Amino acid sequence: LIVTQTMKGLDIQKVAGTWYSLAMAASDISLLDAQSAPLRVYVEELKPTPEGDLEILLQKWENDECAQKKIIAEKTKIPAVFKIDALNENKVLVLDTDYKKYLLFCMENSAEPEQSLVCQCLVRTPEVDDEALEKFDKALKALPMHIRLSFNPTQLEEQCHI
Amino acid sequence: LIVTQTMKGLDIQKVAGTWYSLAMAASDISLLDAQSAPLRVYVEELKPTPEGDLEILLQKWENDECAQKKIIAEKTKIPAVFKIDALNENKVLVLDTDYKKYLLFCMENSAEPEQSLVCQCLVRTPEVDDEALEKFDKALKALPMHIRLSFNPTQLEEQCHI
Repeated sequence: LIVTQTMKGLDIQKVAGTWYSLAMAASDISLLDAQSAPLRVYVEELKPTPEGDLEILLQKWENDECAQKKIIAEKTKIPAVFKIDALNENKVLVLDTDYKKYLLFCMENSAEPEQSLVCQCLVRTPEVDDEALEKFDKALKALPMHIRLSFNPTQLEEQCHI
Repeated sequence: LIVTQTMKGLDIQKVAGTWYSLAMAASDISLLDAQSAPLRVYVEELKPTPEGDLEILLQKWENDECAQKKIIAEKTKIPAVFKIDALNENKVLVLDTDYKKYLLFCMENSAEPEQSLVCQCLVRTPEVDDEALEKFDKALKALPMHIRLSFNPTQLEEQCHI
Protein backbone atom coordinates (compact mmCIF):
# COMPACT_ATOMS: atom_id res chain seq x y z
CA LEU A 1 0.00 0.00 0.00
CA ILE A 2 3.04 2.23 -0.53
CA VAL A 3 2.29 2.71 -4.23
CA THR A 4 -1.23 4.15 -4.39
CA GLN A 5 -1.60 5.73 -7.85
CA THR A 6 -2.26 2.91 -10.28
CA MET A 7 -3.70 3.63 -13.72
CA LYS A 8 -7.47 3.19 -13.61
CA GLY A 9 -8.63 1.84 -16.96
CA LEU A 10 -5.45 0.37 -18.40
CA ASP A 11 -5.97 -1.30 -21.78
CA ILE A 12 -3.33 -4.02 -21.87
CA GLN A 13 -3.66 -4.53 -25.63
CA LYS A 14 -2.41 -1.03 -26.44
CA VAL A 15 0.89 -1.46 -24.53
CA ALA A 16 2.00 -4.33 -26.78
CA GLY A 17 5.19 -3.98 -28.78
CA THR A 18 8.73 -2.78 -28.28
CA TRP A 19 9.74 -0.66 -25.28
CA TYR A 20 12.98 0.85 -23.97
CA SER A 21 14.01 1.24 -20.33
CA LEU A 22 14.87 4.93 -20.28
CA ALA A 23 15.16 5.46 -16.52
CA MET A 24 14.81 3.39 -13.36
CA ALA A 25 14.71 3.99 -9.63
CA ALA A 26 14.65 1.86 -6.48
CA SER A 27 14.20 2.25 -2.74
CA ASP A 28 17.30 0.15 -1.93
CA ILE A 29 20.56 1.25 -3.50
CA SER A 30 22.15 -2.20 -3.72
CA LEU A 31 19.22 -3.70 -5.65
CA LEU A 32 19.88 -1.35 -8.58
CA ASP A 33 23.44 -0.30 -7.70
CA ALA A 34 25.76 -2.29 -9.97
CA GLN A 35 25.58 -3.54 -13.54
CA SER A 36 24.62 -7.04 -12.33
CA ALA A 37 22.38 -5.80 -9.50
CA PRO A 38 19.31 -8.04 -9.05
CA LEU A 39 16.73 -5.43 -10.09
CA ARG A 40 18.78 -3.93 -12.94
CA VAL A 41 16.67 -5.21 -15.83
CA TYR A 42 15.92 -3.65 -19.21
CA VAL A 43 12.45 -4.15 -20.66
CA GLU A 44 12.43 -5.18 -24.33
CA GLU A 45 8.95 -6.42 -25.26
CA LEU A 46 5.54 -6.37 -23.58
CA LYS A 47 3.27 -9.06 -25.03
CA PRO A 48 -0.18 -9.72 -23.57
CA THR A 49 -1.25 -13.35 -23.75
CA PRO A 50 -4.59 -14.77 -24.90
CA GLU A 51 -5.43 -15.60 -21.28
CA GLY A 52 -5.24 -11.87 -20.48
CA ASP A 53 -1.86 -12.11 -18.77
CA LEU A 54 1.14 -9.98 -19.73
CA GLU A 55 4.47 -11.44 -20.84
CA ILE A 56 7.45 -9.21 -20.06
CA LEU A 57 10.61 -9.81 -22.09
CA LEU A 58 13.68 -8.18 -20.57
CA GLN A 59 17.48 -8.36 -20.66
CA LYS A 60 19.79 -8.68 -17.65
CA TRP A 61 23.58 -8.59 -17.41
CA GLU A 62 24.59 -11.95 -15.91
CA ASN A 63 28.09 -13.45 -15.70
CA ASP A 64 29.72 -10.98 -18.13
CA GLU A 65 26.90 -11.40 -20.65
CA CYS A 66 23.47 -10.02 -21.52
CA ALA A 67 20.92 -12.71 -20.67
CA GLN A 68 17.35 -12.91 -21.97
CA LYS A 69 14.65 -13.50 -19.36
CA LYS A 70 10.89 -13.86 -19.66
CA ILE A 71 8.40 -13.22 -16.86
CA ILE A 72 4.63 -13.75 -16.94
CA ALA A 73 2.55 -11.01 -15.31
CA GLU A 74 -0.80 -12.60 -14.51
CA LYS A 75 -3.90 -10.43 -14.29
CA THR A 76 -5.78 -9.72 -11.05
CA LYS A 77 -8.94 -7.78 -10.16
CA ILE A 78 -7.14 -4.44 -10.45
CA PRO A 79 -6.46 -3.93 -14.18
CA ALA A 80 -3.15 -2.11 -13.66
CA VAL A 81 -1.84 -4.59 -11.05
CA PHE A 82 -0.26 -7.93 -11.99
CA LYS A 83 1.20 -10.79 -9.95
CA ILE A 84 4.63 -12.24 -10.79
CA ASP A 85 7.22 -14.59 -9.30
CA ALA A 86 10.69 -13.52 -10.45
CA LEU A 87 13.49 -11.25 -9.20
CA ASN A 88 12.16 -11.91 -5.66
CA GLU A 89 9.17 -9.71 -6.53
CA ASN A 90 5.50 -10.67 -6.61
CA LYS A 91 3.61 -7.67 -8.03
CA VAL A 92 3.77 -5.42 -11.10
CA LEU A 93 1.98 -2.06 -10.96
CA VAL A 94 1.37 0.20 -13.96
CA LEU A 95 1.35 3.81 -12.77
CA ASP A 96 0.62 5.68 -16.02
CA THR A 97 1.01 5.34 -19.77
CA ASP A 98 -0.15 7.01 -22.97
CA TYR A 99 0.66 3.85 -24.99
CA LYS A 100 2.14 5.88 -27.86
CA LYS A 101 5.10 7.45 -26.02
CA TYR A 102 5.84 6.19 -22.51
CA LEU A 103 4.86 3.74 -19.77
CA LEU A 104 5.63 4.00 -16.05
CA PHE A 105 5.59 0.89 -13.89
CA CYS A 106 6.85 -0.36 -10.53
CA MET A 107 7.66 -3.79 -9.15
CA GLU A 108 7.14 -4.77 -5.53
CA ASN A 109 7.41 -7.58 -3.02
CA SER A 110 4.23 -7.29 -0.96
CA ALA A 111 5.98 -8.91 2.02
CA GLU A 112 8.69 -6.20 2.06
CA PRO A 113 7.25 -3.27 0.10
CA GLU A 114 9.72 -0.66 1.34
CA GLN A 115 12.90 -2.59 0.49
CA SER A 116 11.77 -4.10 -2.83
CA LEU A 117 10.24 -1.11 -4.63
CA VAL A 118 11.75 -0.55 -8.07
CA CYS A 119 10.19 1.64 -10.77
CA GLN A 120 11.01 2.28 -14.40
CA CYS A 121 10.19 4.72 -17.18
CA LEU A 122 9.65 2.89 -20.47
CA VAL A 123 9.56 4.65 -23.84
CA ARG A 124 8.46 3.59 -27.31
CA THR A 125 11.36 5.09 -29.21
CA PRO A 126 15.05 4.79 -28.16
CA GLU A 127 15.34 8.50 -27.35
CA VAL A 128 15.12 10.66 -24.24
CA ASP A 129 11.56 11.88 -23.63
CA ASP A 130 11.76 14.89 -21.32
CA GLU A 131 7.99 14.69 -20.80
CA ALA A 132 8.23 11.03 -19.82
CA LEU A 133 11.15 11.71 -17.47
CA GLU A 134 9.25 14.60 -15.86
CA LYS A 135 6.17 12.44 -15.32
CA PHE A 136 8.52 9.75 -14.01
CA ASP A 137 10.26 12.07 -11.53
CA LYS A 138 6.87 13.39 -10.39
CA ALA A 139 5.63 9.91 -9.51
CA LEU A 140 8.82 9.21 -7.53
CA LYS A 141 8.49 12.06 -5.01
CA ALA A 142 5.67 10.20 -3.24
CA LEU A 143 7.80 7.01 -3.26
CA PRO A 144 10.78 6.19 -0.89
CA MET A 145 13.40 6.24 -3.64
CA HIS A 146 17.10 6.40 -2.85
CA ILE A 147 18.66 5.62 -6.24
CA ARG A 148 17.88 6.98 -9.72
CA LEU A 149 19.49 5.91 -13.01
CA SER A 150 19.19 7.51 -16.44
CA PHE A 151 20.37 6.27 -19.83
CA ASN A 152 21.16 7.99 -23.11
CA PRO A 153 19.71 7.01 -26.51
CA THR A 154 22.90 5.18 -27.52
CA GLN A 155 22.71 2.93 -24.45
CA LEU A 156 19.00 2.27 -25.05
CA GLU A 157 19.92 0.57 -28.34
CA GLU A 158 22.77 -1.58 -26.95
CA GLN A 159 22.45 -4.98 -25.33
CA CYS A 160 21.85 -4.45 -21.60
CA HIS A 161 22.41 -0.72 -22.20
CA ILE A 162 26.02 -1.83 -22.81
CA LEU B 1 27.63 25.10 -20.62
CA ILE B 2 27.06 22.77 -17.65
CA VAL B 3 27.62 24.32 -14.19
CA THR B 4 26.15 27.80 -14.58
CA GLN B 5 25.06 29.46 -11.34
CA THR B 6 27.91 28.97 -8.95
CA MET B 7 27.14 30.94 -5.81
CA LYS B 8 27.70 34.68 -5.53
CA GLY B 9 29.20 36.25 -2.44
CA LEU B 10 30.26 33.07 -0.65
CA ASP B 11 31.91 33.53 2.75
CA ILE B 12 34.09 30.43 3.09
CA GLN B 13 34.60 30.95 6.83
CA LYS B 14 30.91 30.33 7.59
CA VAL B 15 30.87 26.80 6.09
CA ALA B 16 33.19 25.51 8.81
CA GLY B 17 32.17 22.48 10.87
CA THR B 18 30.63 19.07 10.37
CA TRP B 19 28.57 18.16 7.31
CA TYR B 20 26.81 15.02 6.13
CA SER B 21 26.52 13.88 2.51
CA LEU B 22 22.73 13.58 2.21
CA ALA B 23 22.53 13.04 -1.56
CA MET B 24 24.90 12.78 -4.49
CA ALA B 25 24.71 12.67 -8.28
CA ALA B 26 27.16 12.02 -11.09
CA SER B 27 27.18 12.47 -14.84
CA ASP B 28 28.16 8.83 -15.52
CA ILE B 29 26.69 5.92 -13.57
CA SER B 30 30.05 4.21 -13.07
CA LEU B 31 31.39 7.21 -11.12
CA LEU B 32 29.06 6.49 -8.20
CA ASP B 33 27.49 3.06 -8.87
CA ALA B 34 29.39 1.36 -6.03
CA GLN B 35 30.99 1.97 -2.67
CA SER B 36 34.41 1.63 -4.30
CA ALA B 37 33.48 3.87 -7.22
CA PRO B 38 36.10 6.60 -7.78
CA LEU B 39 33.81 9.55 -6.94
CA ARG B 40 31.84 7.90 -4.11
CA VAL B 41 32.98 10.08 -1.22
CA TYR B 42 31.24 11.23 1.95
CA VAL B 43 32.08 14.67 3.35
CA GLU B 44 32.57 14.82 7.14
CA GLU B 45 34.00 18.26 7.89
CA LEU B 46 34.86 21.51 6.12
CA LYS B 47 37.90 23.25 7.66
CA PRO B 48 38.65 26.70 6.18
CA THR B 49 42.28 27.81 6.46
CA PRO B 50 43.69 31.24 7.36
CA GLU B 51 44.80 31.67 3.73
CA GLY B 52 41.15 31.53 2.62
CA ASP B 53 41.41 27.99 1.24
CA LEU B 54 39.02 25.15 2.17
CA GLU B 55 40.12 21.81 3.57
CA ILE B 56 37.82 18.79 3.12
CA LEU B 57 37.70 15.80 5.47
CA LEU B 58 35.85 12.96 3.78
CA GLN B 59 35.46 9.18 3.94
CA LYS B 60 36.25 6.84 1.08
CA TRP B 61 35.93 3.07 0.78
CA GLU B 62 39.47 2.00 -0.08
CA ASN B 63 41.01 -1.48 0.34
CA ASP B 64 38.05 -3.04 2.20
CA GLU B 65 37.62 -0.29 4.80
CA CYS B 66 36.32 3.26 5.18
CA ALA B 67 39.47 5.38 4.88
CA GLN B 68 40.06 8.98 5.91
CA LYS B 69 41.03 11.31 3.08
CA LYS B 70 41.65 15.00 3.10
CA ILE B 71 41.49 17.51 0.27
CA ILE B 72 42.92 21.02 0.27
CA ALA B 73 40.84 23.25 -2.00
CA GLU B 74 42.99 26.17 -3.08
CA LYS B 75 41.18 29.46 -3.46
CA THR B 76 40.80 31.11 -6.85
CA LYS B 77 39.88 34.60 -8.03
CA ILE B 78 36.18 33.66 -7.78
CA PRO B 79 34.96 32.97 -4.22
CA ALA B 80 32.74 29.93 -4.94
CA VAL B 81 35.25 27.99 -7.08
CA PHE B 82 38.28 26.19 -5.65
CA LYS B 83 41.12 24.26 -7.28
CA ILE B 84 41.95 20.71 -6.14
CA ASP B 85 43.60 17.62 -7.53
CA ALA B 86 42.37 14.46 -5.83
CA LEU B 87 40.00 11.74 -7.02
CA ASN B 88 41.26 12.83 -10.47
CA GLU B 89 39.31 16.09 -10.14
CA ASN B 90 40.67 19.62 -10.43
CA LYS B 91 37.76 21.95 -9.58
CA VAL B 92 35.35 22.43 -6.68
CA LEU B 93 32.26 24.57 -7.28
CA VAL B 94 29.99 25.80 -4.48
CA LEU B 95 26.55 26.17 -6.04
CA ASP B 96 24.52 27.44 -3.08
CA THR B 97 24.40 27.35 0.70
CA ASP B 98 22.59 28.88 3.67
CA TYR B 99 25.61 28.06 5.90
CA LYS B 100 23.64 26.60 8.82
CA LYS B 101 21.51 23.97 7.07
CA TYR B 102 22.57 22.90 3.57
CA LEU B 103 25.39 23.24 1.05
CA LEU B 104 25.43 22.17 -2.60
CA PHE B 105 28.75 21.61 -4.32
CA CYS B 106 30.15 19.93 -7.40
CA MET B 107 33.54 18.49 -8.33
CA GLU B 108 34.89 18.39 -11.87
CA ASN B 109 37.87 17.65 -14.06
CA SER B 110 38.03 20.79 -16.18
CA ALA B 111 39.59 18.84 -19.05
CA GLU B 112 36.57 16.49 -19.24
CA PRO B 113 33.75 18.14 -17.27
CA GLU B 114 30.95 15.86 -18.49
CA GLN B 115 32.88 12.64 -17.81
CA SER B 116 33.97 13.71 -14.29
CA LEU B 117 31.03 15.70 -12.84
CA VAL B 118 29.85 14.72 -9.35
CA CYS B 119 27.64 16.91 -7.15
CA GLN B 120 26.49 16.51 -3.57
CA CYS B 121 23.90 17.84 -1.13
CA LEU B 122 25.42 18.34 2.33
CA VAL B 123 23.47 18.92 5.54
CA ARG B 124 24.51 20.01 9.01
CA THR B 125 22.46 17.46 10.94
CA PRO B 126 22.08 13.72 10.08
CA GLU B 127 18.40 14.09 9.16
CA VAL B 128 16.58 14.10 5.84
CA ASP B 129 15.98 17.66 4.64
CA ASP B 130 13.47 17.49 1.79
CA GLU B 131 13.76 21.24 1.33
CA ALA B 132 17.54 20.96 0.89
CA LEU B 133 17.03 17.99 -1.44
CA GLU B 134 14.56 19.99 -3.52
CA LYS B 135 17.16 22.74 -3.99
CA PHE B 136 19.64 20.01 -4.91
CA ASP B 137 17.38 18.52 -7.59
CA LYS B 138 16.57 22.07 -8.72
CA ALA B 139 20.26 22.82 -9.29
CA LEU B 140 20.65 19.43 -11.01
CA LYS B 141 17.97 20.16 -13.63
CA ALA B 142 20.53 22.06 -15.72
CA LEU B 143 23.11 19.27 -15.35
CA PRO B 144 23.64 15.97 -17.44
CA MET B 145 23.19 13.62 -14.49
CA HIS B 146 22.54 9.91 -15.08
CA ILE B 147 22.83 8.60 -11.50
CA ARG B 148 21.43 10.06 -8.27
CA LEU B 149 21.88 8.68 -4.74
CA SER B 150 20.19 9.69 -1.46
CA PHE B 151 20.66 8.39 2.09
CA ASN B 152 18.58 7.98 5.28
CA PRO B 153 19.58 9.28 8.75
CA THR B 154 20.98 5.92 9.90
CA GLN B 155 23.27 5.71 6.88
CA LEU B 156 24.36 9.31 7.41
CA GLU B 157 25.93 8.36 10.75
CA GLU B 158 27.75 5.22 9.58
CA GLN B 159 31.18 4.79 8.06
CA CYS B 160 30.84 5.22 4.30
CA HIS B 161 27.03 5.36 4.60
CA ILE B 162 26.93 1.51 4.94
